[PDB]
Amino acid sequence: LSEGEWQLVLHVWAKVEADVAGHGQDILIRLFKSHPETLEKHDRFKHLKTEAEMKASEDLKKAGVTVLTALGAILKKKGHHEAELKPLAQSHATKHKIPIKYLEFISEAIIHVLHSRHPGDFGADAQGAMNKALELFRKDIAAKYKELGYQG
Ligand code: HEM
Repeated sequence: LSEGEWQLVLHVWAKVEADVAGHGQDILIRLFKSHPETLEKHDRFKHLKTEAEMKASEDLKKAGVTVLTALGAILKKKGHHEAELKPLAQSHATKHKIPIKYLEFISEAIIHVLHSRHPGDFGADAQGAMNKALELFRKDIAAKYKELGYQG
């Protein structure tokens, strides 16, 4: 990414940072409604059925913050994220077993929610820059997954 692309990424991300939990809820609900098989990975809250139930769930709201806190720290490294990716790849490859396809689904949900909430900060410029940043994340985590023996 260019420096200007990174800045577009971080500018919209500052919006997310004003209310991380609410953004996390909207992203995870989007992911689970669009790709329900992904919900199966979350043993604590895989029984949830309705949008209202998902919004009321403390565990889901915690999970959304967990994701976005880690992702935000990754984005802020502007591609220099090997040290932050290392523990994430370790758990997601060997413990949780999250295939790349699911990381594509959550990337799609992130993009969907940013476009829905912050369209003035998410025009084609910013969309394209966030797409690149999330693609780079997936490329690099996929290489780490393979290093660890997981072809997911
Ligand atoms: C942007 C992508 C993601 C980030 C940054 C992220 C980050 C995190 C972090 C920081 C944790 C806690 C520490 C750890 O266990 O590594 C975690 C746990 C977990 N993640 Fe992710 N994650 C991502 C995507 C996904 C997806 C798409 C799924 C499932 C479809 C998933 C499933 C899980 C599960 C099952 C746990 C264990 C939670 C528990 O049972 O307490 N993650 N993730």
